[PDB]
Amino acid sequence: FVNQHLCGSHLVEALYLVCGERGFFYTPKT
Amino acid sequence: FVNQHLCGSHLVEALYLVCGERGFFYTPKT
Amino acid sequence: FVNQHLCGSHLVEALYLVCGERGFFYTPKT
Amino acid sequence: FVNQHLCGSHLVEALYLVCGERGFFYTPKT
Amino acid sequence: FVNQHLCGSHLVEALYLVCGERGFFYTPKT
Amino acid sequence: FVNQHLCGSHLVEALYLVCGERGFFYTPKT
Amino acid sequence: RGIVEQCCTSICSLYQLENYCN
Amino acid sequence: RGIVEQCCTSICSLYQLENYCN
Amino acid sequence: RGIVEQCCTSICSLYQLENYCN
Amino acid sequence: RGIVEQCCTSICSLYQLENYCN
Amino acid sequence: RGIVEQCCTSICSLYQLENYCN
Amino acid sequence: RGIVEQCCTSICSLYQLENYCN
Ligand SMILES: [Cl-]
Ligand code: NA
Ligand code: NA
Ligand code: NA
Ligand code: NI
Ligand code: NI
Ligand code: NI
Ligand code: NI
Ligand code: NI
Ligand code: NI
Ligand code: NI
Ligand code: NI
Repeated sequence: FVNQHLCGSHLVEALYLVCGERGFFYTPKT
Repeated sequence: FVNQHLCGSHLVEALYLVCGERGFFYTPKT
Repeated sequence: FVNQHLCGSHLVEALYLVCGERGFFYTPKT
Repeated sequence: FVNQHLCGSHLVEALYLVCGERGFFYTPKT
Repeated sequence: FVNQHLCGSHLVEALYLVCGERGFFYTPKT
Repeated sequence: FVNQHLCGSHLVEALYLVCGERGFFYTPKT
Repeated sequence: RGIVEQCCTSICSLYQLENYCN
Repeated sequence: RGIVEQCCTSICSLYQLENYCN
Repeated sequence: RGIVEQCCTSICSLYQLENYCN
Repeated sequence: RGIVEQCCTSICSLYQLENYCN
Repeated sequence: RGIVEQCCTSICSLYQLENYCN
Repeated sequence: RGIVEQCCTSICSLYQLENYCN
């Protein structure tokens, strides 16, 4: 929203907020 | 995201990501 | 831990640690 | 409170707790 | 800060910053 | 749960979740 | 009426948040 | 009945969480 | 009566927190 | 080629980040 | 000369951190 | 020889992490 590095717990926090009621998958080794 | 209730420290974290490099301004109804 | 109520962003943070490298899958009852 | 580096989301979390009902501004490029 | 209600993971995060290098001790009323 | 570096606020968040009602001590210089 | 009245007591989306940005 | 029904409205432990992992 | 009784159910300031530090 | 070697190793935006939602 | 090149690039305390509050 | 020079400087697991609980 402007560039940042999203790693660890900060990445899944951003995923939660952004996708909302829809849901999301998380796979670190792909 | 569809919607949701955002209060306290969850509100300022949402603002940090959404605003970014622009910056935000937090003023509660003291 | 004995137990406790986990809702919102506290649920996805708990999943990130508990699952790890395996990964998780978050789907709320839209 | 003792020295640490406060960057990203950890900086705005600290700002929220410390200023309280008063409020604060956040500008990263100043 | 004036005041506010601090429960759960928001309480231990507040203690981490406020105590620092001194350290804290968390014991709930089991 | 798989390896990670737990530092700062992320360490005490993990401590809270894991020990639960029991409680824990935090001393950074030991 | 403000940021706490509209997002905490009520509900707000991604485009309602952008208004409080600098 | 799901993850929000069982952990948010109700209460779940460490071994109930592992079920939602990949 | 403790840390949860005084800060969670009730309200505490910055100088009430420092008491639970080592 | 997933989410880590894009948003953590490199940089990603909001529209590059929505692709992982259901 | 703001908040980043003080508390993130360098180090800042509680009393050095209150100056940014309203 | 404590918690920092194990889980932060080095790496620690869940069973290595429970030892600090009461
Ligand atoms: Cl970090
Ligand atoms: Na742009
Ligand atoms: Na000093
Ligand atoms: Na193993
Ligand atoms: Ni961090
Ligand atoms: Ni919360
Ligand atoms: Ni409601
Ligand atoms: Ni209940
Ligand atoms: Ni109250
Ligand atoms: Ni880089
Ligand atoms: Ni340094
Ligand atoms: Ni390493």
